Amino acid sequence: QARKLVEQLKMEANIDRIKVSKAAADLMAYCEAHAKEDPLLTPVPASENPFRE
Amino acid sequence: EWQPAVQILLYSLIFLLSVLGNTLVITVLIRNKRMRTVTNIFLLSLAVSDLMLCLFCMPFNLIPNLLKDFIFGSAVCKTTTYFMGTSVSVSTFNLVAISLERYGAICKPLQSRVWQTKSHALKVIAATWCLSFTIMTPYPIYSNLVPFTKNNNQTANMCRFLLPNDVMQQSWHTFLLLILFLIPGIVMMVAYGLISLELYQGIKFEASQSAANLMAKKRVIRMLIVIVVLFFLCWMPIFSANAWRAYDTASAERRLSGTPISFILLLSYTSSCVNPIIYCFMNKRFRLGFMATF
Amino acid sequence: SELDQLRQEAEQLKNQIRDARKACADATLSQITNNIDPVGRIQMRTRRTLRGHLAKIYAMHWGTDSRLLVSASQDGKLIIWDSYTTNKVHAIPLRSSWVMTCAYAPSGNYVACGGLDNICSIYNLKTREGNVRVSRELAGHTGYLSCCRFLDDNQIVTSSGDTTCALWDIETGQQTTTFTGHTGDVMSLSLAPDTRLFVSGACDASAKLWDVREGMCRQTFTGHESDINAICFFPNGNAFATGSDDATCRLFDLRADQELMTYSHDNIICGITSVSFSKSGRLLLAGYDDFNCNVWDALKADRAGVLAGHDNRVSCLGVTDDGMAVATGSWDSFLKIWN
Amino acid sequence: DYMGWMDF
Amino acid sequence: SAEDKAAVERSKMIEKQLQKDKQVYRATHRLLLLGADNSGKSTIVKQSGIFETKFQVDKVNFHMFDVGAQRDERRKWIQCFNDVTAIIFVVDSSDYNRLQEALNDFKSIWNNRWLRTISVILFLNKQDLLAEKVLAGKSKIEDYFPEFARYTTPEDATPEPGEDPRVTRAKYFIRDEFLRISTASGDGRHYCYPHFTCSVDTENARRIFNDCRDIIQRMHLRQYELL
Repeated sequence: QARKLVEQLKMEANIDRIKVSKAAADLMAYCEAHAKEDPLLTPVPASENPFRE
Repeated sequence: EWQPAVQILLYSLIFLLSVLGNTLVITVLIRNKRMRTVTNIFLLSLAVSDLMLCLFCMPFNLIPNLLKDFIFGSAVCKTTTYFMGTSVSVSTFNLVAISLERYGAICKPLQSRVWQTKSHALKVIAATWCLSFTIMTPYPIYSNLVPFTKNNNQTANMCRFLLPNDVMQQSWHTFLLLILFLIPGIVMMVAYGLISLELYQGIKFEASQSAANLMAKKRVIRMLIVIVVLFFLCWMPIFSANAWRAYDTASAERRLSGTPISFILLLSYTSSCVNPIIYCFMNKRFRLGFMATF
Repeated sequence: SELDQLRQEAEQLKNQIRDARKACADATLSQITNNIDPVGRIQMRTRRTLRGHLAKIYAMHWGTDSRLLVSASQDGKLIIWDSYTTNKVHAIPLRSSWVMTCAYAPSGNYVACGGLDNICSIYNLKTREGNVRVSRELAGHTGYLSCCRFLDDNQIVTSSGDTTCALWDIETGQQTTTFTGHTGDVMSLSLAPDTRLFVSGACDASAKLWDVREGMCRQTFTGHESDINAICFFPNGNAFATGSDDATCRLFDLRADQELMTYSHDNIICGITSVSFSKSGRLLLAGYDDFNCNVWDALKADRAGVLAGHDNRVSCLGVTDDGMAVATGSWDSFLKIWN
Repeated sequence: DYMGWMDF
Repeated sequence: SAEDKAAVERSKMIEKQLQKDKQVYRATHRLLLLGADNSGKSTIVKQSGIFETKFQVDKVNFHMFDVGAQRDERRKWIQCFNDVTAIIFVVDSSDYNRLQEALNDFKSIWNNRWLRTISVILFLNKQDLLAEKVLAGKSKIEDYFPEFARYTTPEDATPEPGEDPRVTRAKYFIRDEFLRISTASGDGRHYCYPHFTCSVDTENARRIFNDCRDIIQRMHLRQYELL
């Protein structure tokens, strides 16, 4: 019944929340920890790009 | 003679206008890959053909006819005359292809999409080019820089096509007149005439049943008739001259040598200026790319 | 009871959530990532163009192996491409041409597609005879399949041109769960890499996060002004990018419960048609109208580059799990591979 | 003299 | 290489199957059959989702797609039918109260930024019911559209001999409403082809063929028109 909307919205009010500063730190650290492994962020050469070769 | 000044002027003018026109068409069709439609791909092939016709034919005809001697060598005779005959062959077959595209597009509109995608365009272009290079092979083989000497005791040369038997030379010019004028001319008459019948039947049916669309159609019918009439005016003089030179050689040469054939060929190359105007600079969907390109 | 109670509770809860979001904006992402190295120009080239789709491509998906590429066009073909070679591995003739979505199983043994037929059709590639056949028709959605994604060879999550998402057991051909809280047509899905959550962008300008197992919407992100036509998970699973016909992209983080960043420029009136992330998450890629893909620094909100090889709307845009290449479909027949 | 013309 | 040769052999077997489906795809013209529930859309060509019907005229194949079972919001699936040959919008001319919702539907189908390139064939269906409902006098179309009380049959009218003048007035008034929409916007880029149909009309296949021919013809003259 339409009350299940209120049930959902109050359930969303009860969800766990984390500060935007820590979510930023999470994304920024993931970016740093994986910048090495990201051929599009910095090219891997034709010796290893299976598309160029 | 007073005629050299007007020859030089009208050649220089048609050469400039043909170089500008065809190179503008080329640059607009290669810089705007969105404009490389099937039709525009044929127009690019035609513009290249007409540029090649201008750049080869006009200098190495005007210059020898002004100097009354072929100052260049037998290799230049063979090379030029090959590229001339080739660019005539391709230009004519491209005009035929555009006639048959427009016939499909307007007179069989729904079936047309099945048989004119880019692949068919490129296959037909390659076919007409390669066929033209094959059937023009007699020119480099049997064209020879036959020597003579003018009354100034100058040694001189003339680039002339002398297929071994005169009877085979007549077979050849009858074949070229047929395959490279009369059949092309019949096909263009059939195509643009049926298109014109279709469009006028549409007009009369609407007059029985938009005014701007009726004007657009009468403008198209006019432009198509201008294509047919200017194709006949461009090419019937040269090919009749060559057929006369084949059958009654000395009688043709005695009358058409010099100024007459020079202007007959000037008409034949005027085709190379007329064609990119009508097929490109009159089109809306090309003007809207020329102002967009460099 | 009465809406003069119920929707007033809803109103004050929505005010309480908007406050709980606002109070979390201790700093905007740009205030932090201004310290981070500007990625500059990301020049990228078409290393392959995949030609052979007869008709506008509408969806495309990489297999896990980063080599086989399913691609769905409005002819009714799924073409499986050996992206390394341009060789077509399979061309599945589809029972209905108007295919709007396709997916490749993480195993590579199955492909799924569907569309305006309201059927999800699961094709088996492992067969002993070598002939691709329908394995199941998942029927029971009430509008066009807009996105499908495999949880596993036996589980697939689906979204439709209806209010609902659903999760299907393929073998039994039935819904194991329906996700219903979306008001508008659910337009795009993406799975979290853990395969335990998924996020659903809808035509009501909201995104909803679903517990695949529980069926409840855990979070509802609403800060868009138009259809969330595309959605993609950030590779860590804690944020997701949301392309919309607002001509903006926005990055929503589950733990922030809020939009961290918005990607827009006044030169972009064109809506965003597909989004994906590079393996690091450092590049956000967005497909657009005006026939371009723009590559965004997801941290800087900077246009690192554009991919401009297309002459019609960029229909689908996906990045291999290894990050090695970016595939870009169009409403051109052409499928162009970039890196 | 010079009687003649190239075919095209 | 032994495997990559079998790979290329398969690739070329696939390409030479795709060419055979390419020929069928280009021969099959495709159509979008729109219209409200009262429209007789299924009855136009006499021969749980999208319904596809197929017919031929003069060896030209037409596929026609009825987008049934969709949640009442065309906008996010009509983008699929971008660059079909024509939309076919069928209106029940007799349901004067539904006729405004059909007229707003036509307005949406006309102005929608995905269909401005492609033309709407407009079968004003149920013309027998339209005739009967006018001639019954029982429901005054003037009430729903008071401009009808100041509309007179156009000079370009060609009624079938024996239709009452006020039946022709109703016909051509409805047509002029759809042409009002068709003329207010888009009138250069795409065209509306109004036609009058009954569910007994066995000629509608020919009408679709003729209008698809005209559409494709104009779409080609758009390339060759001067200036």
